[PDB]
Amino acid sequence: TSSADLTNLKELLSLYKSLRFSAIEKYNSLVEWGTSTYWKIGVQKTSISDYYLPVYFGSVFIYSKGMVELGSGNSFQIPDEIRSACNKVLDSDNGIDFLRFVLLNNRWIMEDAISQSPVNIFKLASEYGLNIPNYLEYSIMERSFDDTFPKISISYIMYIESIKVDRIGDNIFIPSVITKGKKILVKDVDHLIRSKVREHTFVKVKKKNTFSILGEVIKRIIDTIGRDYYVNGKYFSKVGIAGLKQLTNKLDINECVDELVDEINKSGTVKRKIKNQSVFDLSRECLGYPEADFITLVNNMRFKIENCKVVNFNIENTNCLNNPSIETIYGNFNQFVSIFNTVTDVKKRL
Amino acid sequence: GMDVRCINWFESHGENRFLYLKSRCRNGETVFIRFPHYFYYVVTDEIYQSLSPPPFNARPMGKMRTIDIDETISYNLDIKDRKCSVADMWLIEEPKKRSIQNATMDEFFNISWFYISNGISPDGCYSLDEQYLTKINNGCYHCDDPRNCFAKEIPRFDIPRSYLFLDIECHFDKKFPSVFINPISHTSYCYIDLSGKRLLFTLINEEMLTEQEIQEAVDRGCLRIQSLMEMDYERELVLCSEIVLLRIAKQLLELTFDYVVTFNGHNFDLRYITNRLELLTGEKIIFRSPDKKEAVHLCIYERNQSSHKNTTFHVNNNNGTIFFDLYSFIQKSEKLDSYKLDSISKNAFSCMGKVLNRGVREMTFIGDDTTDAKGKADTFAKVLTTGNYVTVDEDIICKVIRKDILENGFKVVLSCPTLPNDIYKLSFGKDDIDLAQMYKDYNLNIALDMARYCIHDACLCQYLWEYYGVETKTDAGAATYVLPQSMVFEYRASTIIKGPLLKLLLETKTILVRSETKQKFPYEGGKVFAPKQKMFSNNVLIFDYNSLYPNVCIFGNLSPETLVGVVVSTNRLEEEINNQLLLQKYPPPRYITVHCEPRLPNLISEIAIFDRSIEGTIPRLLRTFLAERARYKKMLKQATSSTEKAIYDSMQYTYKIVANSVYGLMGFRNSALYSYASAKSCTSIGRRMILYLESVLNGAELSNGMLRFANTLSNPFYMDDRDINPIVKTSLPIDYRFRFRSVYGDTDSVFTEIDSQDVDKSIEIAKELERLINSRVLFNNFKIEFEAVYKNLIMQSKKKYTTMKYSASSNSKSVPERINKGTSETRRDVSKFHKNMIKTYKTRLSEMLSEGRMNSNQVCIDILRSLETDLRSEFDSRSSPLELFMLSRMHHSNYKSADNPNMYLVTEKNNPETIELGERYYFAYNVPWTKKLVNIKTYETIIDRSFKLGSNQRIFYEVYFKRLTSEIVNLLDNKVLCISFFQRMFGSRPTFY
Amino acid sequence: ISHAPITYHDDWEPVMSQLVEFYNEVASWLLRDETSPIPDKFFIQLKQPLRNKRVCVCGIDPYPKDGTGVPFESPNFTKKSIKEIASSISRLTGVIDYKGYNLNIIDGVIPWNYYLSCKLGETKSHAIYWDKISKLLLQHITKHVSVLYCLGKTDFSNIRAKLESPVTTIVGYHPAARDHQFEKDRSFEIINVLLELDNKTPINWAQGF
DNA sequence: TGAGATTAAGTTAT
DNA sequence: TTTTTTGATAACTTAATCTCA
Ligand SMILES: [Ca+2]
Ligand SMILES: [Ca+2]
Ligand SMILES: [Ca+2]
Repeated sequence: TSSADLTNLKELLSLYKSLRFSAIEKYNSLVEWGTSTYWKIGVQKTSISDYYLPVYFGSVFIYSKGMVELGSGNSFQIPDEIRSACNKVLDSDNGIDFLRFVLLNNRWIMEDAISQSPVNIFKLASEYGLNIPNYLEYSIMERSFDDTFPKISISYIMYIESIKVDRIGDNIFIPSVITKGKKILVKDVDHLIRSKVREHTFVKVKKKNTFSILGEVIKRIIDTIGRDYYVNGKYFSKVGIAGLKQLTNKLDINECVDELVDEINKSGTVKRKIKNQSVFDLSRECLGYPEADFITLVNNMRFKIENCKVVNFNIENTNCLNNPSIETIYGNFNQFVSIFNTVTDVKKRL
Repeated sequence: GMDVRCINWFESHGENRFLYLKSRCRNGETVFIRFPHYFYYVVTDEIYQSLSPPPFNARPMGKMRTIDIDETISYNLDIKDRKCSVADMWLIEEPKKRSIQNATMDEFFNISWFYISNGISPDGCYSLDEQYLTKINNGCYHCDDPRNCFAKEIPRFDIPRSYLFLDIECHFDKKFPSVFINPISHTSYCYIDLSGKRLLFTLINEEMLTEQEIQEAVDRGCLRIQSLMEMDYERELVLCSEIVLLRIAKQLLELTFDYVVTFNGHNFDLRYITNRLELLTGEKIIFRSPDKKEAVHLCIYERNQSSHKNTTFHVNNNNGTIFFDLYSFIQKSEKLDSYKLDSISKNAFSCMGKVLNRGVREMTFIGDDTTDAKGKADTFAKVLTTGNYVTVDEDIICKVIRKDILENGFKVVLSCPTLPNDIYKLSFGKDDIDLAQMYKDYNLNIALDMARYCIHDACLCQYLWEYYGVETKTDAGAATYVLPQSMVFEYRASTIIKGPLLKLLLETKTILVRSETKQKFPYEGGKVFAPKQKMFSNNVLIFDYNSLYPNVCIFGNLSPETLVGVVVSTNRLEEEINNQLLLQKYPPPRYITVHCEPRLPNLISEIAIFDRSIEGTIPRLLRTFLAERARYKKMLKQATSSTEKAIYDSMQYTYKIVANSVYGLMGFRNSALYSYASAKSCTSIGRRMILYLESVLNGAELSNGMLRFANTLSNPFYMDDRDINPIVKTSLPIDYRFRFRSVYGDTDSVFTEIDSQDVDKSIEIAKELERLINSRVLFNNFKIEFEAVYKNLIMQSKKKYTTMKYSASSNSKSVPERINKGTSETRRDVSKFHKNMIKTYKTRLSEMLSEGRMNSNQVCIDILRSLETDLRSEFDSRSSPLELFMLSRMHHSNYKSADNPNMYLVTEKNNPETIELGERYYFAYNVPWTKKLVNIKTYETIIDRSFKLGSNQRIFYEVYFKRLTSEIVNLLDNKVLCISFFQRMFGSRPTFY
Repeated sequence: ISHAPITYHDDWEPVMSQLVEFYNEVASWLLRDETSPIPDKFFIQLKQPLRNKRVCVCGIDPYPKDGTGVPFESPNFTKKSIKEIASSISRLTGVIDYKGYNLNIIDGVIPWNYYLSCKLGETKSHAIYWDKISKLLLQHITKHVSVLYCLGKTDFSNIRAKLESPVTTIVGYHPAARDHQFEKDRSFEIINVLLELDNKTPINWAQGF
């Protein structure tokens, strides 16, 4: 009818095609408007489009709108808004589709992207310098090219002995198992969770160039791997008893009662971050507790919060204790409540 | 024109647009007034001061306050205050449509703007000042400003209203009559001119009658006019031609009638007359404008109203006449299956008659205040003045051989075949007349009989007009809705509130600009409570709230401008903190906090806050509606003349209707009163109120002379100012020992079962319980009333139940009524020989279980004996009563291939006779003792609706027997023969939930 | 046919059988009186299947005495309605070839007339002569179409009643209007993208001239 | 070898 | 030949679905 309706229909058409990369929630409401004004429309109310350069081994995600995973609906947060810091390659340079970022040991890397031609994608990668997949424009071709991170292949255009967990970052411990003296690429816990491998047992694992790769089981995993090594997502994490050190490390500020407040006030960006997010969310991010498990644990509890401070937490439903991750997290809940109290006091003082 | 009373309002859709006014003086003359009409805009001083034309006309509207009403989720306690702008918006009139940038105070069409800018009640009488009035034509007095011309208003007066109750009888050869091939036969008019001179006309078309018949009629005292000018208005029968009849019809219609009334008229009658007139003569009904400037060439337009989760035909004349149709109005009020002329007459005209004399066929009846209460006898006599067919005992219809109305009743002499007893039910039901066969062989005697039938049809339209009080209804609608009289029965609840809402806004000087993307969440939660058990056999007391939803809407001030914020939480580590913040920052008796169900799935708690400081638009609109209904319903208790029903009887009904839809409008998305949080809070508080009432009467003991309520008496929302003592000081007789158990509760109704069985004790107990509940249980404006004593309560389902209604007046020996709330009896789904059997079985079980045995099982054996008498014998079709087998099933619209998948429903063939979307339908679907179950819904379609069926057939039978047995086994408990009930015939086992 | 003596096509097969019966009731009187279109613009737009004209335009006024049958077909450009449509098309695109704009010669667009015949200077008057035929005639178009172009605004308000099946349709302001409220915003390209929403090729309104 | 759980929707009642 | 449309849900009812085959 009017220009607004034309714009609405154009954007409906635009988001209809780019639905597997999510917008999809608002897409249903878009169909609702169309089914009324025109009495019907041509449409009805989480993986890469088929399409398809070595694979940067890790956790792969795709983003095109402005980060969902092809394997499942895994859209998590990003450090310091890297996606917006890189502007929008999709909008600025049309032709590329579902730009792919791979995370490897808390380091974000970009793998090969599908366009047009790969030349413009490589030029954009050079312009916005994060990393490069390779320069092709399993022990040959890709073996000649060297990099600090493992790479195997997209295209070109054994016996274990014991268990030893590694360490990457702050309270982050990637899984690792030693074979008959190499580390098996089992950094993804779910693959280890879905396939529990007993130690000192032959396992069907294949090595291409550098390394090899393939509730009751979760109890065995939590008991064997250092006891107090819970699941914080794709990796493991220890209890990590700490006070202001973790708060300073996460906020990227100098270690410091009034000293911390003065340090926060000195940096405007950190002050905005503090007064731009809820206390619970930032505390959970600082301690690295998984969002899914911690929400369930909190919902299944009977806190006695007074004056925005937890006094004596307790558990009510024992069923949630079936998951070993919640058991370990509930064990270190005192650290979380202390850090939450400290954060609330700091924000009240500010 | 000195003092003249307004009759209709309208406007001219010409090159220059004028808003007219038709009025009647104290004499019998029509006075027309004309005014200029403009589009109205209330933009601010900064949008119209900068435009190509200067202000053509402006008014000092005043400093208007605009509040932005919006709802936004807040995962915190930081809520920004509502932005209010006080400015100097000017009331601007422009004779042409301009697209202004501001566009404030929208969603008002054109007319309420005029009515409130100037100030006019669309129904009423005014002293039209001659200072401004100019004789622009013959009788049309046009003046410029409609503002000071109506400075003084006076009480209304009984004008000599003019009525044209017209009904035409056509040739129904085999299908529905059409304007192209079916000639008109028997146009009848109940012409009531401006002299109190009722004139009944039954003009027969002479192209069908022969010379002998018309000569005999003339000898009997009839006419054979050949021109329009020679017709006599004082006669009672005419034998005119088709073209002359159409010319007479055009002359009558073009006249400045106050009302032209029909039944199925706009769709059929008036359209038929018009289309026939232009088809035969070539003349067109030119409704001259009041100032004689615009010719309309009458054409009836169709208006469609459909709900996302109805076609009405209307007149387009612009001369002040209020052309009306009764079919559409009838299919708008209450809820009943009577949607046909004969059915409505049967349901409306009834009385009791005593057989004072018998005979071979003549059974004289008598009707007066002795047999019936009052009024119905007089109405029966009035219909009998032209009626000649009366239905007795619901199945016998006899032609009235002789009639005589002496002073207050009738002396009808029927053709009954020596009926037994002494007292019978005399009602104007349908007639044994076969219209198609009557028109098949058309002779003089049949012509006179059809003339009697058609004049009775016109007078019956008049009698339905008087019974429904349609003129009162139209006047009340005009007065309430601030609308022209021609538009009172074609606007739904969304637009009918705009007038009063606009008046309220202009009195309060608020615009309430609504920004885009306010709310989109689906709906609010609800709950239904199951009863305790399926058998009571004791007295059950019914308590009902007084318009609970409007009452809570005014209690909580649930308005979008009073909405502060919806604080929502996703976990419990923050829910406690923000809950404490809400409790400590918002004092209770200025902000109401409602724990509505969370709007988003990932939320566990949602609290909506409403500011009860300044009254909102909804709590003031419905308050005004309630006050108006209360004030306009007490006048009928004081008025003794015809005004008691002529004026002061439909105002309260219309105000009740408008108050009973405010809550529904408050949740409707694109409405002027939409507020999602308000609907959520209203529903939540209603559920809290029903829970509070139920769990205070669940186990209340009437020990000695006091009642101990179940739980404490505390306000379910905040800390009110009521006592919490559950014991009361009721004044029942001290020798009482009863226990109350709260069994069932609907939105505003609560049932409590009692140990007693006699009616009088239950009535007194319930009355004093009701008088104690409002004093102690309820608070503020929440009032309750005792409906009736429901003994023999049987909760057939969660909501469906059958009882024996006993009001606060019907004590013991008073004849009871089986008033129910959704059981088989009230629901239309049931059919013939289904309600009587279950009625008898339930009545037997009443005294079977009142004494108390818990082991008597003879009910099943007695039911088997009663059913086996006719269960096998009914298998012969024997002309089964099709007239009462079906249900409220209409020609449905939403379907894929067939609604309720079947053979030819919705899709269907030969269904001409009154078949369309929205019409209640009656129809029917050598192998006796049918075997197995074959999903018995075989022949379900929409075909020609008749009242006859074949015979000598052994067709299978429907859910009658199975449902009777299912209800019976729901009443009882033993399933010893449950399989054997239908294993031989169908094969199944009752659910017995 | 009894009045004005069909050559039914395979496309309009389930329509003509009831169409003749509906027509015969009116043809006894409408045909006798003179009408603005020639007594031929009744079944001319029936030949050939309608399996590719997925955009159908309908109008209620079959022009004054200089009628043409299908709407917007007069090769004179003097028509007020045709001139404004062509001006809007030129504004949107900018084609200089002017030989008479018409919405009929398109590989995927068919023009339709709401009322097949109307009298000289008598618009909106034939709300009863063609009322029954119109519903059945529009039913077949509704059965298979992508979008329907209705112009007339409140003139075409009563269209859901004649809409037997749910389809995509748009009701636009007529070129006459009241304050020339047609060139301000028409949003024609919506239909040009509507076919895209139904996985159908968009139609540029410049094919054939 | 009868016992159940949404459809497929309506279907009446505050 | 010109301004105009409509209240959300909660549930009992019959429906075959079909295979144990
Ligand atoms: Ca009639
Ligand atoms: Ca009639
Ligand atoms: Ca009530």
